Formats: sequence, C-alpha cells, structure tokens
Amino acid sequence: TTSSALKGAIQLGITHSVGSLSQKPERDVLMQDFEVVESIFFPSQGSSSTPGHHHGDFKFKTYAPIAFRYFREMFGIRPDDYLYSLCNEPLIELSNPGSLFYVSSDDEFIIKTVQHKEAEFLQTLLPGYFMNLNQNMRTLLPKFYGLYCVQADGKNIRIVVMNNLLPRAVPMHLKFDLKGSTYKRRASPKERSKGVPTYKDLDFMQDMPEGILLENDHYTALSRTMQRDCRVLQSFKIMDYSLLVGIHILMGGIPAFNSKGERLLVFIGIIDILQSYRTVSVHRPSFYADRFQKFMCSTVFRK
Amino acid sequence: TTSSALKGAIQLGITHSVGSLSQKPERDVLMQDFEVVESIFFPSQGSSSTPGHHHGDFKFKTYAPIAFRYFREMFGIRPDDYLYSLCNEPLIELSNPGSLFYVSSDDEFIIKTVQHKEAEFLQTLLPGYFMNLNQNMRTLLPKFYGLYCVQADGKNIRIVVMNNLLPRAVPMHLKFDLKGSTYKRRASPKERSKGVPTYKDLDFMQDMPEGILLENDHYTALSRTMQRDCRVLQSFKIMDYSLLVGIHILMGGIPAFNSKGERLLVFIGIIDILQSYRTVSVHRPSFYADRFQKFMCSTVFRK
Repeated sequence: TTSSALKGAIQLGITHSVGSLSQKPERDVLMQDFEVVESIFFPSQGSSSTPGHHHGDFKFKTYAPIAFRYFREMFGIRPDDYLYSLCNEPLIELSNPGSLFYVSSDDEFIIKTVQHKEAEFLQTLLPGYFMNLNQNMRTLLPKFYGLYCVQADGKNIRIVVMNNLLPRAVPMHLKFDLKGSTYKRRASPKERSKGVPTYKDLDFMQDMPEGILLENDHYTALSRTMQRDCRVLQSFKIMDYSLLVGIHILMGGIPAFNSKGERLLVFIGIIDILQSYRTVSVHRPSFYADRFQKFMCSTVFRK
Repeated sequence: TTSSALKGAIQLGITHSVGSLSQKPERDVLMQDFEVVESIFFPSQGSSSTPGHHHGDFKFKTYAPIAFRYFREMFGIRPDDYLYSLCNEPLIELSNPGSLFYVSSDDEFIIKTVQHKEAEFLQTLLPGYFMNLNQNMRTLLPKFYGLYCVQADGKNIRIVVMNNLLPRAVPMHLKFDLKGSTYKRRASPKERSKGVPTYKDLDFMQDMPEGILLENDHYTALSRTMQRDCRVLQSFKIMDYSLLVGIHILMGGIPAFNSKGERLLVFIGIIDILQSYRTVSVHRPSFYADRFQKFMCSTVFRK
C-alpha cells in the first residue's frame, strides 16, 4: 500500500500543519519566509499528534508555510475549505505517466508528486511568483497552494498541491494541450479512445482551422497576460510548458468566445511549469516563449 | 563649486535616464530588475547627451530603474511631475550635519547623499520593500523614489531621492524626532533657537505629558502599521530609526487627533532607515523595534 500510506499522511500532515497555523494570528510575508521549512514527526501513539493505520511511523515537512497561506488567501482559498477538501474527504488516485497524481473528492485540487530537483526549483521561484500575483491579477500561471514532503521509512515523497483548471463542475467538450511546436504533437491512439480526449497542436490546426474567436475587449486582455506570463517564465529560464484549454459549447468564470457560429465558454491556464536550466542555449527560453504567444494567436483569434 | 557641479548633473542625469525610459512601454518588475545598474556618460559636446557649464565631464549611473518607476507609480508620482520638480526647477541646498542634503523647489522631494555602504544596502533591501508596498498600503516607511550616482573626476557621489514628510505646504507648529530611548535625547541649544524646532523624546515627555489623543478607529490603524513596519525593519536587522511627527493645530492627508482640548492634523513617518548589521547582538534589532512601538503608544494615546 505505497499509495494508501501516502494518501493518509498527506491528509493527516496538512490538518496538523495548517490547523495549527490558524491558531496563530496572520502577519505579512517577509523574504525570510520563503526559505523556511517546518517539520513534525508522526508516531503511532504520539500525544500532540495522532496514531494511525495510515500513520505507521513518519515525518511531515511543509515548505514556506506563511507564503503559501498568503498565496491561498490571494487565490481566495478559505483554509477551512482547503483542509476540508483535502484532509476530510477521501482524495482519489489517478494514473498519469514512482510519481503519483491524486485529486480531491470535490475535484478542485490536484496533488502531484515532484522530484527533489523540480521541488527545490519551485521553492527558489516563490519570490517571482509573489511579484507576479501582486502585479498581474489575471495570471494564467499555475496556482500553487502548498508544497510538502512525506518522509517515509527512509525515502522522501515530495508533493505539490495546486489548482485544477478543468474541474468537472462545468463539462469539457474539447481539451487542447498546446506548446506552439509541432513535432510528434498528435494524440496517441490510446488518447483519442478517451471520451473528452486532450488533443494537441497538429490536431488543433486541422480540427479547429477556423480559430477560437474573441471580441476585441476579451482578446486584448488575453494577449496582454500571455505576454506578461511569458515574460515571467522566460525570466526563470523555463520551457516545455503548454496552454491547457477547455472548450465548452454553451459561475461561468470563462471568457466569451465563438466557434464557427456559436456561443462558448473557454477555460485556460499555463501548465507543466517546473522545468528549467537542467543543455539549452542562453536565448532558448526566450525563443520558446515567443513562439508560444505568437502561436496562441492563431489559436485564440479576433474580430 | 563642488555643489553646483553636482546640482546640475543630477538634474541633467535624471532628465535623460528617466526621460528615455518613458519612450519605452511599461512592463512589470521581475527579480532580475533589482540588480540592474544602467549608466551613461556626459561629455561637453556629446551628441545624444548635452554639453554644460554644469556638465564639464562625468558619468551618471541609475540603479534598478524599473523597480523605481514601479515604486514611483505606486506612490502616485507621475513622471512628468517627477522630472519637472527635480530637473526643471532649481533645487536648493541645505546644511544638515562630505554629505549634502538638497531639496526640490516645490519641497516635495529630498535629495540626500549616501555612502557606498548605506547605498548598496538599500539596493539589497528592494525586494522586501516591494513585498511591503504590496502588502501594507499605509506603510510609514520612507518613500524611495530613486537611487543614482554622479561619478565625478574619479570620485563617486551616490544619492537617494525620496519623499519629504513635512513639506511646508501645511505649516508645522511642532516637530518631534522619536526613538523610544532617552540618552542625550534632548534638543541642542542651537536646535531650540530654531522657529519650529525638532524636539526629541525627553522633550516630548515633559512638553506633551498628556499624549496625542486619537479615536479608537484611527489609533487601531496606526498601531497596526507601526507593528507591521517594525516587523519588516526588524527583519532587515535595522535600528536607530525614528518617528518624525509633524503636529498641526487646526488636502489634509493627516490623521484626526486632539491636544489637551483642541483639533489637530498630525503627520508622521519612519526615517533614518539605512543602517544595519555594520557589533550588535542577534536579538538587538528586535528589542529596538519593540521599544519603539511600545513607546509610540505613550506618544500617540487613545480614548
């Protein structure tokens, strides 16, 4: 039960870590806060912790606690809802190729697994992530809610908690994953035997040759924050990220769009961020991010 | 003419540096931006610059240009007004013991001189200063508008541009400079032969034994952002700063206050910041900042 052992510790780990944060009074974030790493150990019969069929014996670390309560707050995630969704309702597994990929019962939170490299990375990129939120409210970047580590019998599973663009609340008729490149960028046979498959660039150019149409006001805004997100991402030497796009042929938090003659609710966000600088040229990530926006404006079309 | 040589270069230096920034389109700040140092050289007869009786021959460096346009913007300093006030109206000198202390004609900007140490410092503390603005709008900290350096015949005069709490627009009947300490913290004989002298702690405790009274709403707010500013300052290992307080016995941007029976417009802000970590204990700055607020609540009184 590699999984059930993890599944429980994560729920038990967060209840404590975040629960006990909520007794302390809130106070602004300082630079020092991004580097903190608070831990706590979870024995079977520890008074101040709890025992468990899950909690056989382990330690639970949470990175940058105070930054993440900020980030949650700024995302509008009331902590009661956070730790209800995660720790109180049986979260559910999901195949997606040692790394796991869990999801909340309410399907508003993804819990991914991440390698030591990709995790320490994220950690270093918190201050830019902060500088981003506070300057670009409509940022299509991933919404990171938390970063933790379940150290288990001499092995560390580190995990990231984040939003889940396309939640299941509103149905998705179409899903595209887009990089602005082309090579082997079709869907696998397996993938198109799904119900609402996630197509890719080449698929999009033959299946949606007419673009996805937007009114000048909505397009302007989108162009604007693509450009901005791309400038950030570029700054961090990041690449191989894609624009996940949920089409809904109609809390409609989407944009006003049109097919080749019909009303739409698109739903989009940038994904697969944590990958940068470990042999690409010094001007590669720039090229990648130009290609990106320039292409997302044969994807999202105007007038 | 050590001074007139500086006075002109500063005006000529900023016009160019900031003027030419305004042709480029605005774009968000990134962490990389805090470390940039842009320069430009000012010969007598340089086409793309200008000549000058002031500009005999010098180089002009501006630190973190893009962060400072952000900070200006956030302070509501329209750049046309910035470089009119500074570069277009004859700024005026001021004794205040090689360091000079200029002021704008309109008296809305102080131009101080700073040593290599205190300047590089400020530079390192920009990201926290950013994290502060964006989290505490009513921050009693200094408003840094710009940081530059006039390299002159093989010597660097570095200078800081900032707000000027008590401007002369509204008259100041009383001025206090307060640290929450006491030792040799009286006014010099010279100082009290001024018109509107800047008294200090001991003076304040005998001259204002009745506090400075505030209504629960206004006091709450003040307490709150003292506490917060002090937490920031503490974080940066900073001390020997004071609360400059302008009393006006009545664009009234002050707070509602009362004397021992009369209406008031107080005007306050934290000053003398750039001094930290260069032999004080690891918990000294904390002690300094506790003393501070705890004392500023025998200075600013409630109910």
